[PDB]
Amino acid sequence: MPMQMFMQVYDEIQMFLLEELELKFDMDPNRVRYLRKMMDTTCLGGKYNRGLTVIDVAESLLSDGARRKRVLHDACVCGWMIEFLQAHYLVEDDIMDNSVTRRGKPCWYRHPDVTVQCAINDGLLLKSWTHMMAMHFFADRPFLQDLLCRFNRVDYTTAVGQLYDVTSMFDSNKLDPDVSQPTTTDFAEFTLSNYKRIVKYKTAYYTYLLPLVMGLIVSEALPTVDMGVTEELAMLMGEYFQVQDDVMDCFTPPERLGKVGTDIQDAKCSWLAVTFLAKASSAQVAEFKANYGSGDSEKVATVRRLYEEADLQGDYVAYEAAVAEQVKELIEKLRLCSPGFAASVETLWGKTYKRQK
Amino acid sequence: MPMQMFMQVYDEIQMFLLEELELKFDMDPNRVRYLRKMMDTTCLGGKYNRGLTVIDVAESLLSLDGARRKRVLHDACVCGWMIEFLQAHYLVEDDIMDNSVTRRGKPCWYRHPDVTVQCAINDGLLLKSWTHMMAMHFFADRPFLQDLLCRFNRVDYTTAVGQLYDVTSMFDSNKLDPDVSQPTTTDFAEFTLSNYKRIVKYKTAYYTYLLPLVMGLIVSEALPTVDMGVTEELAMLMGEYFQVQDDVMDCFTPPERLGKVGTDIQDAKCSWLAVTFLAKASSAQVAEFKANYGSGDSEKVATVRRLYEEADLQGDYVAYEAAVAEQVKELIEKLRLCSPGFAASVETLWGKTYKRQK
Ligand SMILES: O=P(O)(O)C(O)(C[n+]1cccc(F)c1)P(=O)(O)O
Ligand SMILES: O=P(O)(O)C(O)(C[n+]1cccc(F)c1)P(=O)(O)O
Ligand SMILES: CC(C)CCOP(=O)(O)OP(=O)(O)O
Ligand SMILES: CC(C)CCOP(=O)(O)OP(=O)(O)O
Ligand SMILES: [Mg+2]
Ligand SMILES: [Mg+2]
Ligand SMILES: [Mg+2]
Ligand SMILES: [Mg+2]
Ligand SMILES: [Mg+2]
Ligand SMILES: [Mg+2]
Repeated sequence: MPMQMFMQVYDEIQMFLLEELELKFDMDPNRVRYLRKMMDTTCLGGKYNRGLTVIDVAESLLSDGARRKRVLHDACVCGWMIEFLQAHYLVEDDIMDNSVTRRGKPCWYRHPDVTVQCAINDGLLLKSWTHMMAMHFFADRPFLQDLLCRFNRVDYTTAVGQLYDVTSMFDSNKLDPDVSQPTTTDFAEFTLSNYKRIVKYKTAYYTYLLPLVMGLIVSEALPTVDMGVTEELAMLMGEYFQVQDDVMDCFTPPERLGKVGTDIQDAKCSWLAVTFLAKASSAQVAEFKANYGSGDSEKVATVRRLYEEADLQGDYVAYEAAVAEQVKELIEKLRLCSPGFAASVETLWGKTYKRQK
Repeated sequence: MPMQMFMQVYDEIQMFLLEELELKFDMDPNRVRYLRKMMDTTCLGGKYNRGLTVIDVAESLLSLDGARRKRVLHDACVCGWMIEFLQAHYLVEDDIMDNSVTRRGKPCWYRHPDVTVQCAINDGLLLKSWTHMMAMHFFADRPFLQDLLCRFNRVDYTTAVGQLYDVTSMFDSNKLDPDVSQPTTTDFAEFTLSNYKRIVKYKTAYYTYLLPLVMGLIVSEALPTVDMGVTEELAMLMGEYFQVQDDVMDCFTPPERLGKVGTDIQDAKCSWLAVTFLAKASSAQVAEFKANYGSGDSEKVATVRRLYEEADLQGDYVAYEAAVAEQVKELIEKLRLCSPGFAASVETLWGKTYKRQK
């Protein structure tokens, strides 16, 4: 039922925004139709993990009848805030990554009647909607300020991780806006240390810490959990989640994934890249430097081939195990003083551990 | 003084942001050097009208204590950059959307040598985040904080809305449908003055004229002291005028002065010139228009320039400028009545606008 009560609030939100545009920004039906379409296409079709997580946390920590109602509603609004937030970032990211499809559909900036210049702004509109909806729905909620403050923080950190991502293939020593530079040749920066930094900031926060946090804020139970642990967890699961993202972008068929991979082509500092490099021989690495970051598909097949022949699947399974170990412990360590939360966190994990997509 | 105090705060702001990243965002010195450069390039070199307007207003009110003055003036500086940083965010993104080549004497951000088009997009995002980061850090204990952010974001929102009206102004809006592809309008039935006035109102008037005046009133804590109604008419009127000026320069002002190269004609933009010409152009002229508008072809572009001359647009301009200079004068006097200090600051801003050179 949460999925349907969530979609229910979506209509509620879409109605407000769209009608507000027609009534106070004197927008035309044509463009109202466009934004409705834009909204549904960029915000729907995902796994809704972030949004559904918020609702779960809220529900779980429920401890009147009108309250439960209000709370669950507030959760739905927050969920869409995060959902609208990822929407804003996927739009821009696909433009930044030159991706082809998203959620079994052409990337927004790829749709025929959508131009790149407009997609960039359509993305901007998404980010404003996160505020417009929070303000309108939480105008009276005392937790409004704190909520937005945290939201912008996470948003800001994600934009920082993105910077790390989109520049990992450039020797930072030479990184000078005034002087042009080619993709790194030595890859001397493709380290797990550097990899851990990208992932932590570009994904962990908004994908894991934020949904959890927003649930505690709307349930007004924030001060009841061991944040220090809760974050450790979020940082951990987030890293994992992103490592999966990387692996699928290389080995999970789009028909299944919903998106065509671009890392190898984009010369990204992925999990596969840093792991391979750290364990590969000079011969293997020379070949890598000869086929990585190339659109040419037979070269991508070379890279893909190289990874398989270095047993990355072994490293992966090993990593995934070490993670499951710590996650298990931290959740218990958390369950002690926060049974309900620990439970929702454990749930969020179920949606994570060995996901297919 | 104004500029020196403004620049003073800038370095202070650049110091907080860049250091927070270093210490709390696990950032390296290389990427900190970059962001500092990105900040100085995207936020500096402009005319600083929006920013300095906050300060001017703030001061004009100072006298409605030596410590207050020091705080009100500082808060005005912070809000001043919030707008400059927001202006910077939209300029980076717009230069991409408009495929422009130069900005403030240098190449557009996304056209800098070590700045890739996709990174520039994100750098733009960083620009907008900073506005929030600086406000939250300097105004944490200010009671006006919420109201302040609320107003800022709505204006941020409206601008993005104006951007939508501008970026799709050359497309048959009835065909607007993500699924189906479509070409540039060929009949131009939408290049109307009403449509032009809407684009400008939202994409510019608010963040270039209303916001600066409001932020100043807020940090002055004089917001309720002025006729908001009149204040809005002024902003909307001055805002539209400022944009019309922007469009005219886009086509006739030399890049050398303007600081940027024009792209409206080649971008098939619904500019003030296009709508005015179309409104007074004879069939013969309109047809030659449709055949030379919307192409990078240097020769075609030179034709549109000539066509505008032929229609005596400068004549249309002088008139518009006059009618606007008219009402602006009146409205300021309505203000002066209940708000002399604010009306004065408004006049200053109008001084920075009227017959601007760039
Ligand atoms: O699966 P993708 O490619 O959409 C990705 O995970 C999206 N994404 C992830 C994190 C932050 C972001 F702004 C965007 P990537 O980082 O581009 O690989
Ligand atoms: O001189 P330009 O071309 O940079 C412009 O005035 C910028 N600009 C103006 C208003 C809003 C905006 F986001 C961006 P234009 O509208 O693209 O002509
Ligand atoms: C953060 C990240 C890996 C981006 C993709 O996130 P996701 O796979 O959860 O996104 P959706 O399920 O919303 O499309
Ligand atoms: C017309 C417009 C809002 C964009 C250019 O604004 P502006 O000329 O005030 O910008 P700068 O002086 O900041 O470069
Ligand atoms: Mg990415
Ligand atoms: Mg991507
Ligand atoms: Mg990916
Ligand atoms: Mg432009
Ligand atoms: Mg534009
Ligand atoms: Mg212009």
